[PDB]
Amino acid sequence: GSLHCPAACTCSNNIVDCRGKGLTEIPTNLPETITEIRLEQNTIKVIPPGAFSPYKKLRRIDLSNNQISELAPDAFQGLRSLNSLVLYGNKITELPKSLFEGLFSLQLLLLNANKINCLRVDAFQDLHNLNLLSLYDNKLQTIAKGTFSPLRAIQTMHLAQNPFICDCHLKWLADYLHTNPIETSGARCTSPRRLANKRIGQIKSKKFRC
Amino acid sequence: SLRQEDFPPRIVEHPSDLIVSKGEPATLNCKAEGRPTPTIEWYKGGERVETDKDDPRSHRMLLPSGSLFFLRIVHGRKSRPDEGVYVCVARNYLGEAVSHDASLEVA
Repeated sequence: GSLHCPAACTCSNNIVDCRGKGLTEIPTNLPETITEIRLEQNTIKVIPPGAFSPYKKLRRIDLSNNQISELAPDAFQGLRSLNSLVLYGNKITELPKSLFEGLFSLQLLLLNANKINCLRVDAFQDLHNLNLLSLYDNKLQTIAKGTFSPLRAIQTMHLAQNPFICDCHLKWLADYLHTNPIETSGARCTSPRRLANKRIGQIKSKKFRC
Repeated sequence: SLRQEDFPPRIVEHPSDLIVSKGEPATLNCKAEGRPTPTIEWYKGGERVETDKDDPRSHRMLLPSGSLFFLRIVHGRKSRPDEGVYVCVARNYLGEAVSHDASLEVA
């Protein structure tokens, strides 16, 4: 074969480690057999169309602590073995339609420490094996009813450090969190005044009103 | 064809030094090979680190990869449970492997 390991990285037993190398883009032409790609602590701004799609044996993608402000909707298209996706410590404001489509194997999804201001009701449509979801420290004021319905295997969720508006549209979440005590970071209402600084889990569902 | 026999643990990824700020997330990694799959324990200054897997009440999780995940670094004027020097230890019935040190420092 020809060489498929970027000089900035090390490639050991199909683990490609590119951490802390001042990279601004994902290296292209990686080994087709790659199971883990480690890009944390670089300066990547954009995840381009079909970025990871060629790498069918990928189990772990780590892009934490980059400067990511945009991801292409098909960045993870056609990955059926992906187990863990870590995206924390970036500048992500929205997740395009279909971003996590087909990630049936996904077990860990770290989206904490971004600027996510909205989630689509279909955001986790295919994530039936997801065990841990971290949305901690984002800009969510609400989560639409039904967003967690696909999450059949969920064990742990972090929702805190989001400016939640605890009105009638978040009532379902109070219900959800009372029936499923899996939110461990202390999700709190920012408004209305009556509920300010109160854990969503501590508030009776009736108090969520428009 | 190519059989995998049981073998004792070997650290293939050591935790690496990390600088982080109060309130920010942090991960120290620890990848061990071995069969049966090694179990991972973390030590800070030689003292065993409590995680969700020892207490479900926690900002620290031990992930299935062996990584120690801090959802947010705690660093107050007079309370600093996270900063320190960490080692991971991987064990199975055939032996153990101890990682290099890794410093977790708060800027």
